[PDB]
Amino acid sequence: FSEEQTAEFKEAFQLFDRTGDGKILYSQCGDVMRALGQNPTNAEVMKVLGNPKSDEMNLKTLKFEQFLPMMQTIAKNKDQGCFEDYVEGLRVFDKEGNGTVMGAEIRHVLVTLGEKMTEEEVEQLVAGHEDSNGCINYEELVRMVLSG
Amino acid sequence: FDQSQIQEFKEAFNMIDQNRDGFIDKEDLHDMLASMGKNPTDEYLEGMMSEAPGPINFTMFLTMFGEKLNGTDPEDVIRNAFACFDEEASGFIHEDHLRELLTTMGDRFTDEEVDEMYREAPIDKKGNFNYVEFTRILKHGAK
Amino acid sequence: LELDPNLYRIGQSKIFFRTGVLAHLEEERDLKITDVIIAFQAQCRGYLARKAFAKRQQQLTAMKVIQRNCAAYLKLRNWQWWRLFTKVKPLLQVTRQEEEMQAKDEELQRTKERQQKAEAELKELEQKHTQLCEEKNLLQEKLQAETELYA
Repeated sequence: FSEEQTAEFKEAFQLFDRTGDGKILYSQCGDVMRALGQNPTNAEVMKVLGNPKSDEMNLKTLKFEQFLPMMQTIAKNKDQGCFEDYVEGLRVFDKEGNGTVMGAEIRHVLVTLGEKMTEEEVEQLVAGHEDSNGCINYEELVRMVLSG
Repeated sequence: FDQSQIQEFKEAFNMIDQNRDGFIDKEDLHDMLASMGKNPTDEYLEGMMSEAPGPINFTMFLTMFGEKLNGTDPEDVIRNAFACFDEEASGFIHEDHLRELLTTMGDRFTDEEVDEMYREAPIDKKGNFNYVEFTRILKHGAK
Repeated sequence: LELDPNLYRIGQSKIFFRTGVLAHLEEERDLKITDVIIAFQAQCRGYLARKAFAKRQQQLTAMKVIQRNCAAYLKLRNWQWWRLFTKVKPLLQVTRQEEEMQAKDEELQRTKERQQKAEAELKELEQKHTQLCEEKNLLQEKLQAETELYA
């Protein structure tokens, strides 16, 4: 990437230290990349960190110079998501073909399947988009995460 | 600096020159500092003129004063830096939260530095910390 | 799905299918579902993380702003040249109230001149409202009659 935006990435990297020795933990690494606009799976981040265990994730440290090629690897992926695929998977839970999924089902699927969110992560995501019947339009819910 | 600051500064210069002409020398400081209280040592009479790269006339003192007030931030920046820690509009950033922000979670001030900071900003001890009057004290307009 | 016509047959309500062929359209079922889930993968986490970051990525440079002022305060305060200014400006009020004494007793001369102006000015206005009582009726009388002459 150009030096222009690489200079911004230096400012953002310095804004995730909580101490002062200029190091970002392996545990923090995905959410630094997400701050800089990227949307990577946990298994995409983990792979570029060499597959560490949970214990050493809290103890292993990155500097900017070694964080920066990780940003360059995950920046060109071989795919990315859209709107067209993402509504199709949430429409399976649209009980009669309403255009709406029940807020309990949507909380339950994101926690139970795949990259398994916490109860907190789903509650923060869906709140205020579920109506008087507790029903969430999947169309605008996808637009909310994607467009930002 | 501002026009009001220039008038106060011009009157301060005119009461820190002690024999006039239109310069300030060692003796001007040594007599006046004795008159307004307890003088420092001669070391700090000498070390107060070697800040200035030329003779300590009104312009040189104004540059020396103005330059060493240049590297600071406007009060409104401080006001909307305090008012970035409150979520509710009762903008008193309470101690023992504000303590951690200075003593462990920022560029972390040592025990001496925090004692001076909370001595010249009234943590009463019984009355709680506060906000913008410890931005005015920090800048000028109070003490 | 370009199904071969030997693999299916079409009935009246149902589609008959050769052995295996349902289970491929089926595998698909486990496979198809477990990953296009699998997703939300970091679209939701990727949204939440940057929103949580921007609970202080508006704090970014306003912040720090406190600390470098606190750092400037102690080191401004405890360096020598400013220690003189710190006590001299409080003395300038005893002497900037001395400035205020000169301004005040000068103002007292202007202050009694306002009292002298105001009584005279009120009488001048009282006289000219008496006249402007007369002006309002006579100009109104003139204005009507002038229109009657125009007709």
